[PDB]
Amino acid sequence: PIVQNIQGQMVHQAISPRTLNAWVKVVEEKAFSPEVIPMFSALSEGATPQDLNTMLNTVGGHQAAMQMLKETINEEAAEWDRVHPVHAGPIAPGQMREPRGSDIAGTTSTLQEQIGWMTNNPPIPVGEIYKRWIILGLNKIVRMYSPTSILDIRQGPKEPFRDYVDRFYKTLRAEQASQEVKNWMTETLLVQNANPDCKTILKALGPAATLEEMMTACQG
Amino acid sequence: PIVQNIQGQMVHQAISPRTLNAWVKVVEEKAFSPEVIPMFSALSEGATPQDLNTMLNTVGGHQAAMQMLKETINEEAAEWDRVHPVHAGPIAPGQMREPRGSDIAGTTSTLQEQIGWMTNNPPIPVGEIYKRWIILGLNKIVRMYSPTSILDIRQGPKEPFRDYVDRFYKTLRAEQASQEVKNWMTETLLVQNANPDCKTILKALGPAATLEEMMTACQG
Amino acid sequence: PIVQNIQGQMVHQAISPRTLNAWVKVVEEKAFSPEVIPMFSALSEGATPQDLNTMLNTVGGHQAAMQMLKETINEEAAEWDRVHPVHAGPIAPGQMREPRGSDIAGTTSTLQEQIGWMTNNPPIPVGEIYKRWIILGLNKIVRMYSPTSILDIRQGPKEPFRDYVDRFYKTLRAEQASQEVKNWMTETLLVQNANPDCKTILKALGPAATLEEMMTACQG
Amino acid sequence: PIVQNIQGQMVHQAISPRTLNAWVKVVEEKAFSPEVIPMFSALSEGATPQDLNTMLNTVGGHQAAMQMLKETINEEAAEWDRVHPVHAGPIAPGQMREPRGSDIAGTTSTLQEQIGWMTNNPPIPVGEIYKRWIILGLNKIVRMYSPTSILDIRQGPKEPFRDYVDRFYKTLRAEQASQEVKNWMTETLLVQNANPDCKTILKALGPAATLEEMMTACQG
Amino acid sequence: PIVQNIQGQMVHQAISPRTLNAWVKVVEEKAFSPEVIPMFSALSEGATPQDLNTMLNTVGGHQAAMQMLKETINEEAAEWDRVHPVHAGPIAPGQMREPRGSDIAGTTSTLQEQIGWMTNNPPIPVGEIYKRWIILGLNKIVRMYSPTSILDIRQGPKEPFRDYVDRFYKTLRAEQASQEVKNWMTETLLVQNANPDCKTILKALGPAATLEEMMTACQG
Amino acid sequence: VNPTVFFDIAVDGEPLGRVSFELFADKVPKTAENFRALSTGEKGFGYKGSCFHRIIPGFMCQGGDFTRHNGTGGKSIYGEKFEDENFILKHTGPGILSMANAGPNTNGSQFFICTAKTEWLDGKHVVFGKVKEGMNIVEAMERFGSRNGKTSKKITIADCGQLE
Repeated sequence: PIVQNIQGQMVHQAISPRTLNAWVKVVEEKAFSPEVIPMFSALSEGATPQDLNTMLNTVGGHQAAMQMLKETINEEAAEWDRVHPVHAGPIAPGQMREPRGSDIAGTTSTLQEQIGWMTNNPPIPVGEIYKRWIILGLNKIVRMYSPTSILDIRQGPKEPFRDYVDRFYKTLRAEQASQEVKNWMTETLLVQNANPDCKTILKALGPAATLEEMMTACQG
Repeated sequence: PIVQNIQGQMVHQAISPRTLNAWVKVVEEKAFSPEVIPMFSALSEGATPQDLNTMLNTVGGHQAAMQMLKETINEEAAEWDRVHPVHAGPIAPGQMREPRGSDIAGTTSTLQEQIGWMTNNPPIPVGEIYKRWIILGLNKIVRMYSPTSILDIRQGPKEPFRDYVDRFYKTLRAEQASQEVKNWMTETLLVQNANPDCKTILKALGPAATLEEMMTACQG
Repeated sequence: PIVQNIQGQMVHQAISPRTLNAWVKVVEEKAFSPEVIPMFSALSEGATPQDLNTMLNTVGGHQAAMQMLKETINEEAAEWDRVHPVHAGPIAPGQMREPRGSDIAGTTSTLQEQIGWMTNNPPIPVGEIYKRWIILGLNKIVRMYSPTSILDIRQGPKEPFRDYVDRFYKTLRAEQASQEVKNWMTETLLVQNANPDCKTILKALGPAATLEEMMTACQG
Repeated sequence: PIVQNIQGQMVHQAISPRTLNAWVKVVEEKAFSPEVIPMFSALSEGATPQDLNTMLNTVGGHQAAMQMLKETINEEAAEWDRVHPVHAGPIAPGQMREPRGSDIAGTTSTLQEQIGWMTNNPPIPVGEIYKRWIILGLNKIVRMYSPTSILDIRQGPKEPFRDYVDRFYKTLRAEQASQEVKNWMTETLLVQNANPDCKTILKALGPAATLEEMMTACQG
Repeated sequence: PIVQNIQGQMVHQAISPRTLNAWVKVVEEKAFSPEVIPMFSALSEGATPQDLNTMLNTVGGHQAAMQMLKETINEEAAEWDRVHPVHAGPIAPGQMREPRGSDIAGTTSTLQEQIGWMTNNPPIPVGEIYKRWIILGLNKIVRMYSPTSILDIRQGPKEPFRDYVDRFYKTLRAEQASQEVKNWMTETLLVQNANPDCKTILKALGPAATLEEMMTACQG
Repeated sequence: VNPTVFFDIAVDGEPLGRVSFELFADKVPKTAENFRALSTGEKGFGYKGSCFHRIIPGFMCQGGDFTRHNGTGGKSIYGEKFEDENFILKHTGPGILSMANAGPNTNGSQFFICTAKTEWLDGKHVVFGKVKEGMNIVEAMERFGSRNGKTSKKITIADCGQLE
């Protein structure tokens, strides 16, 4: 990943083994849960496409998820090539040729060319584009790992309200259908599926009730 | 987070992966203890709102608590907008940006805008404001995670005074109240709920005795 | 209601009796159904607030719904007064003063003032604002007159798919919680509550299936 | 009525047969409901006292109500003539004389005097006073016609809440008390007279009881 | 709908309530039958898209059919957008912009824009295009509402030829197919499905016998 | 405080002059950032080497379609299109830089430089900048356009960037 110097300029730097070790360990230990996308975006800030291909190829196991991510990256690269055709002929001396989708992916280009793209004037953010594509792929992967659907949630007679709302919001963050649909769901489905006693305790507070009073009602 | 760089010019330095790993580990190992607030405040010194958003997204589990935190951040932003609306006045000779409830919460504010608001003279304390909001949310969360009320703390028949006062002060620190309420409670509730064998000993010492005197009295 | 003339200008016109008769007949004969709002919006195009108060007071029976509409209009009027505060100081020679939240309803203003407000330069659409408020009130009324919720829909073993989807879309148009949430519901709840035989016939076409093939599958 | 020609004088126009046909139809089919007063005020807009006398005389049957209405008109005319002195003697040209109560009733004048009084500068509206008197009379009639009082409404054990509130608000519309007393009764006796089950439901609802909230609580 | 106004200048005339009542009645008794498409085209001659939206919203019940119509309108709009691209940029002061795919359906196009598109020279046939779309939708719906297929039409043993041919031609008109296919369908199905005695009676006339001769054969 | 960007204009490759713009980021900030960032090319795509595809003498010069090069394309740094930020500033005269659009809330990257007062556009196109240096270069450009907009020679943004 590129790093700025004392005078402000930046140059390529070898990827730290600690970053790779932490990434592989968090992938192994935390599997594929909603909290891998923020950590992935934090680990590889400013990483070249070669570094991202490293961080993806290094993930042993869960090869189906990695194949899904590869297919998503392939579709995004095809759409990028369709929306931005590259020109042919001689290239200007002060400009380097613009990358194609397969080259934005970093599959058929050298590291020096990535560094030249990233430190050009004006700079070309190939790393950020490929990171956005990988984040979309990881969103689709965490959508696939979702164990249950949002509608099938029903609290058991003994399962506490805390565990119920924990499971609900876990699969809700794993759903990621939309934002306003999520807002409507947390109003309706959250109170629609409570245990009868605590259910009517929550209905006593009306729809204006917030989550804090919703929990301290059934609390104790 | 931004940091003083040689010489005297603050530049943006992205959050280090080791800090994120330390935060994930402390949230995994210690759950939601009263001490996490200081660990969080010390791990994110002078952090841009994007760094705090990253540190709140990298959490694994406890999605209900994160939802209360987000809702309290929204409430603080709403109140902040209400307490800081643009009243008509003559325009200032010098213009400096301004942080909205959504500009403080790092939702719709780009990293460059936050760097500007922080490094500009005079500085806009967006980082400290967002940290105060997150600290209020974490106080709410740790006061919710209290297993039992402070009023229910009672010593066992053979439970030593050591573990009794330890658990009592832990629950009291997790509990929320003004300092004078705590000053009254440590004098009215501590000695009363003790075991009678050592309760007589504490009564023999006196009402206004300090903690160390009672502790060395019932020692052994 | 105002009407344009040959020269192009508009002036007040007495409300036609067979409009009041048609409105009273459609209100009583069809009671409250989602298709009363389009009829109301079509009957009173360009009607003054006095004409709308006429069309509302003339509705005999269902006085609870009319009181709900009055309360909704009441709250809406208060919000308008709060959002915009009258300016102080000298007024321009070519301009004169505006109406209040309660006068938008036409409760405390004569007809000539309504006509002057509607044909001013520039014109002030008090009629359209009060019509929007009445349409919102009628939406809430038809929401209350919904005989079930959206989740309780489950097709019977003998109830045909046509009647099931008719009831579903009826109570869905009567729900009006949102538009994208409606789009998610018509994908999930429509396919989730079918009779097992036709259920798996619909599952044979996958989620890409449209409604036409969805029905002609279970057809015949 | 008096139709205002588009860019012209307000030409007088005899009442169309459609208006009288609709009036006799509603007074025959619907007897004397509270809403007839709004429909009467709607059909007769800007009408001369001759038009209102024609609309009242065409009523067939219910002659006791017509005699009460004529007695109310006579009382109002006597009050008007008592609290307003009538000038006499030679009258300056271009200025009509003082309208008498028996004259403002239209029983001792022709159409020319009414048209002159409704075209003078400043205008002296005889129609808006004679219609006010007719509305007072019709209010007395509809109060007399009410079969049951407002204080004696009790919900049946099986009769749902919707029918009860319908009957209650109908009788309230038929009530003669002032508006503040009306608000008091519609605030108190509504929940004070319901069936015990939903009575306790609305008591659990507490203060600030609003009609839609009440009807959503008493569901099922 | 706009109409030629004396003299030679088309001005906007709002849809009359009697037309809407006629439409509601024909969609109350006739419901969905082959005759509704012709009735609809005659009731909405030269109607602005807002008038057609008003006429499609006033239909009470049959929500599945209205949803099919809306979805087919959306599909036709997408196809129009794919065939007629709209270039972005500032509009000319004299001429209006080319309407997009959703400007035809009256969703985001104000009434003034539609009036402009219709009265301009050369006129933009937005009304006729939206009418063609609605007519395609209505054809879909009336071909769906068919109870049985045309291949299932068979005459009863004593069911007269009159009812048989009436029902057969009604189902054939409700059915959707090219007229060229119908020419073979009639000569292959009409005589075959008849009663055996009438079958031989029609076969005695010949294969290419006209409808009137075939009828007068088994008359009585 | 308010950014300044320039365009070195070219007519079929012959250099013609530099136009520089003050972007009113203190009133239309999101609109001004999108033109600034597309001029620097810092987000990977932009104006450098795009042309003015529609020049109407006495009205305005329009350009900025870097994807389709004919007014049917272009994209913003926030996605393909974004909202009309506000309408504080009006079309008061030559040199005003305003956003082209395909109706409301459809801003992308196309802009137009007015060469006259065009008050009829007020309330319909967001104004976000004005020519600082170079208005006679904008005026000379008019000669290569026509009543309907078609230009006679290719007029390109040879280079562009930020100055201050």
